[PDB]
This record gives sequence, C-alpha cells and structure tokens, in this order.
Amino acid sequence: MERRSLAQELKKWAVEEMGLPAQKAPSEEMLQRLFIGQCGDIWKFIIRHIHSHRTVRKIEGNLLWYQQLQHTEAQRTAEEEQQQRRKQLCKEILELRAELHHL
Amino acid sequence: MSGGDRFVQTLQKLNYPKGAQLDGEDFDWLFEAVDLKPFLDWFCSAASEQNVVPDEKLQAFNTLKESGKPVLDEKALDEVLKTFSISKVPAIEEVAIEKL
Repeated sequence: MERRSLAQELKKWAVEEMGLPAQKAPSEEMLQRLFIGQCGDIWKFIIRHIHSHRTVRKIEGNLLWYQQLQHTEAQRTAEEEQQQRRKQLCKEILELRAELHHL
Repeated sequence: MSGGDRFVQTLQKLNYPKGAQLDGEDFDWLFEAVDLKPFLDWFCSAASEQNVVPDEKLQAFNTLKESGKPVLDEKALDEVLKTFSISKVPAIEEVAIEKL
C-alpha cells in the first residue's frame, strides 16, 4: 500500500508546489516505478524539503520579520538599563559640574 | 554524463544527507524507461539550492503557524521588509550614552 500514497504525494508536489503543467505529469502507475529500492527515501526528502522559490521567500521573510519584532521587545529591556545608565551619567555630570563651579 | 550521473549531481546540490554515497551508474535504468525520461530531465533542471528549506526553518515556521500569529503574504512582506530597511537606529541611543 505505501508505494501508492508516495506516488500521489509526488504528483501533488510536482503540480501544486513546483508548478509542473498537469498534461506533462506521468500517470500514478508510472510514478510507482520510481519507488523501487533506495529511491523511496530520496523522493520522501524531495517532497518535504524542496519548495517553490515563492514559498521559500514567504517562509524566510516571515521568520526574519518575527525575529526582528522579538529583537525590538528584547531591546526595550536593554533600553530600560540604558535609561538607568543615562540617569546615572546625567547625575554624575551634574555632580561634576557642581564641583567644577566650586573649584 | 549518464542520466544517472546528472540525477546524483542534482541530489548533491539539494543537500540530500546520503548524496555522497550514491554512484551514478546505479540510477541509469531510471532513464532507459522512455516514458519517465521527460519527468526526470525536468526535475534535474528545475530543482536548485534556492528551493531548499532547512528543517529548522520548516519547524520554526510551523511553530509560528501554530502560535496563531498572522503570516504576512508576499506583497505585505515586501512592504514591511522595505520599511524594515536595516535602520541602524540602535546606534542613535547608544550614541547618546557614548556622548555622555
């Protein structure tokens, strides 16, 4: 039974994901000959990891986007420490300006 | 280059984890089948390194999809990524501490 489902997934991947026109797609009985011996594991990897260049861009750019968004939230906690350091430096500048005036 | 050689080379470009142990001659029988030859020639020509998504990015995108967060479409991604020109804006507040 397993060789038939893999023939179906490969036909679906070739037509829907990679954009092969359906008239050039071999029959599901012809595709079953591609799953003899070690070739079965090869075609499973292809179906899972090989996408259209359009799908790849959508995946990568959404990941990049949400990474940048999380990096902006982690930046707010660093902004609070930077604001505390800025208050410390402004207090030290005021103390130094007062000592300079007295000198 | 036999048909089998060309197929094994395309599998190596696709980062198949067993691609270095495959010999070209073992796959030449796939190209003797007159009816399957046009599909194999297409696959060997259409698949490139830019089409490969690594398993970590596939998992991270699936967790993004499961998290219920909206997945931006290609035009919205181009508008957002254009506006997200890498503005070295972290440098402006860091420059305020360096100046102080």
